[PDB]
Amino acid sequence: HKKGLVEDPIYRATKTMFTETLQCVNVNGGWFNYGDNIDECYKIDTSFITDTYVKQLNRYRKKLLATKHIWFTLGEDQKIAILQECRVALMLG
Amino acid sequence: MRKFIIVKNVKVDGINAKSSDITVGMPPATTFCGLGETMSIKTGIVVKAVSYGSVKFEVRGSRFNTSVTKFAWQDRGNGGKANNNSPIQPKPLADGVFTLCFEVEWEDCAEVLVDKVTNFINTARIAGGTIASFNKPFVKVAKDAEELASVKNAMMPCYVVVDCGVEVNIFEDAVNRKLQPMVNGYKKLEKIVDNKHMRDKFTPAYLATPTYTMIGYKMVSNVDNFDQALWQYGENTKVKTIGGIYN
RNA sequence: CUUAAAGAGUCAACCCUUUGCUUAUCUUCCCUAUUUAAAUGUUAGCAGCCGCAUAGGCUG
DNA sequence: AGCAATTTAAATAGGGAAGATAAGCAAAGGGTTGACGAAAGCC
DNA sequence: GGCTTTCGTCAACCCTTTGCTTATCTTCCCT
Repeated sequence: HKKGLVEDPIYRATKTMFTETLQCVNVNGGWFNYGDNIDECYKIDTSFITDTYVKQLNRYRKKLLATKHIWFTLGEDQKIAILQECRVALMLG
Repeated sequence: MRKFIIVKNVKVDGINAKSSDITVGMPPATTFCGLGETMSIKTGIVVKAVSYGSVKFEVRGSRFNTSVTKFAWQDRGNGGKANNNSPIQPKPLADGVFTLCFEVEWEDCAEVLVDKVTNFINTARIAGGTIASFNKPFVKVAKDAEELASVKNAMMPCYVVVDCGVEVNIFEDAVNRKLQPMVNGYKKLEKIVDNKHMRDKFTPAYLATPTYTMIGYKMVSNVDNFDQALWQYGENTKVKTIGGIYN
């Protein structure tokens, strides 16, 4: 829905890599609006366990499992552009 | 790519105003460079330069004489003379509200950097003076030169120190060009052969006579280059600005 | 680990008194405020009488 | 139950008076802030 | 054998009476 926003000046000064910047993306960058009903916001039911959802999750997870070996052979520039394409397709869907 | 943390409105009182034998007033840049390396030691954040400005500063005393300190009988062996007043050695005292801006290089979040600087400043002592109060320090970064000026203008309001150099000597130009003199460092005279009465026995010690440079006070926004206000330890047993002599 | 390290300035008080800022003034002449126009917006929500009604109807 | 119109021009000038004085007293304090050197009892 | 206390030793001025700087502000433009 929206990208995380980093207010931190040292993090904005230094962070460059993919995960090394992503570890600085916290809940306070827009997601944590006011925070008084957090315990109700994290008590969760598990009614998704159905037939077609579980098989779709399994087939896509194994697809990722089989292709993630080429992901580590990518460069920083690739990872950023590929994940931008993935985010654009995800909001499209 | 530069990173700074600014502590604004550092109200400090009890400052040892005796900068040297011939300078009494604002503490020199050797004091604030010493404060910077003090945090490099206690907090571990290694500090290149410090830009310090004076919001307020009053030397205790009149316009021609400083208020001397009533000494206490603290030496050993002069009991019996303790009922009379202790003799006064000259140490002027002063109060000062300062604004400090430390060049640091940091790799963690700004909150732990602010907390480390706050925990240092709560146990620090500006020029022998107890830090009465200080605002919460804030981190600002100088990516480019416009960002350097952003950090510069974030110290408003304060009168920072810019180096204007020595032409012939200190007294002559202080009358002629009317600039202020202060300790930019020291000159080593003799090696000290007795380390028994010192802080460390292994750190090499020298008797020193303070060298002085001539400086001016300019408001931090009116300073064109912030490197001319950031004092740092130069390799001539002195301190110096990054931008050199202010023109 | 900052000319680091450290330090009680205390006390006391009669500013007094005196006073002439007076004097004389020409503001003054001058002159076009002129010309229009729907008050509309239903512009009123009444008077009796048929009734237990301050419910509901009728009469013009 | 809101509706109240538009432009146009706002005076040119001449003056802002000098002459006097602007007190003389008497006070205004010091009190502590001395480190080396040298006799001289004393562990 | 230092060591810590107290007393004696050695001096002598020409002053002057605020600024130092002087504060972090909108053009294009299209949505």
